[PDB]
Amino acid sequence: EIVLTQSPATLSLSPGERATLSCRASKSISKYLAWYQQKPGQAPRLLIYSGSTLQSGIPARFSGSGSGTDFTLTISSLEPEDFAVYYCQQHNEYPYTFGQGTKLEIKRTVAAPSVFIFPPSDEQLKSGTASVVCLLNNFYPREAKVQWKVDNALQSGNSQESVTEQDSKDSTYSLSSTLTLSKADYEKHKVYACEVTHQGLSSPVTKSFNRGE
Amino acid sequence: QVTLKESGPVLVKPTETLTLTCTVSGFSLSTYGMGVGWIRQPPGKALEWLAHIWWDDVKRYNPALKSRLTISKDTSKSQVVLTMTNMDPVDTATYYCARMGSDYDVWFDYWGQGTLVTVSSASTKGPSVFPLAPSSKSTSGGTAALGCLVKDYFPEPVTVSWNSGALTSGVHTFPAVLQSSGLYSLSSVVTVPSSSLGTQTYICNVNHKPSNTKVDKKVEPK
Repeated sequence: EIVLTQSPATLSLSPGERATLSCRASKSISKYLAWYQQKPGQAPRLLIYSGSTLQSGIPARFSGSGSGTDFTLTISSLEPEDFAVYYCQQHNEYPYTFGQGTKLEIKRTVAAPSVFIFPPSDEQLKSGTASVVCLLNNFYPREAKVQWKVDNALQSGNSQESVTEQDSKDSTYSLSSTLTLSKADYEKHKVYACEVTHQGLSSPVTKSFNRGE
Repeated sequence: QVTLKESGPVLVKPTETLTLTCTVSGFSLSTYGMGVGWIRQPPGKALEWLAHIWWDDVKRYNPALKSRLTISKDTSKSQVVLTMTNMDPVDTATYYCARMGSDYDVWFDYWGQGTLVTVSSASTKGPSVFPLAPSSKSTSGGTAALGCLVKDYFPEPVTVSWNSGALTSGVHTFPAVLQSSGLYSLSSVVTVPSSSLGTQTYICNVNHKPSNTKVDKKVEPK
């Protein structure tokens, strides 16, 4: 019913900065707004309640202001741990509602990913599938292009990528790229190569292996 | 002190009924001012308030879903229960229980860790677990990477740990992707010193509650 509109949707700032997050209520809620911080697969942690009361457990670099229609959460000395989604929630009026969140990224110096490759285990082949896995470890920024080459030829629609949420200690991301062929097709070919292009790399790096060996 | 824990991860069939228990300790579900609420979160989506109950048995429900919801408490058992009828694939979400932080205002100060409810008519299936063995093609000077690929299970979640929780640094467990077969797949990976690959045993522990399967796999250069 009371709609809460958070701004901006995403934010990226360096250690030491101030993050400024807005929340707008469609109708007056007096002072009764709370803020929560939510890391990846964790419960929300309550930061502020009633607009500006800093809660039990929370460092003073978090603060809040506003009333009625407009509210602002401020985070003052961005540390790497500050990575999260941040939600506002009105506690004034039934029914109780939440904003859609702001996602904060914490900047760090550019880091190129260490890249490793894994051939399928012999054990998976025995069941008629092959999973070739390329791992890009601890990189910043998040943008990275992975290209799969089977016998010097490009691949398409046969790889899947998964990225971890930004680490909370060193602000890096990691990425998995997974090439899935049939056993038949796997043994049909010799050289498996994962080609990684990333801003921390002067030139695209390749990791590869000769089938079996 | 104050804790709360949601009953384990459940798979619920379309149209059926979900039943969740929150088990509380550190306070009484009948002390003045104490209250417990349920809030859910669809994947990649916002938080949503479901219902809460107070010490004196007063109950509040989301009006949009009111027709489908029941909430109750039993003080001697230290449990709050949530019943949601006519489940729909759209109800697939993480379900939290939380305590209110005041005796009046509805905001939450302590939270359970959440339980993933998946609404689907598909059957549970436990994972196959394959090694991703360390080699020279995973040994980039002084440091080696190894893992386990955890494959072909349903529903989410799966929990993966290394040497029963004694290895936590360098561990990346990637989000599952839902494959064309309608089963999830993921890798859990870890980086360790090279010198230790002949010494230290590395095991991945893969727990899949919905299908009641636990797998241990040793990972070894080969």
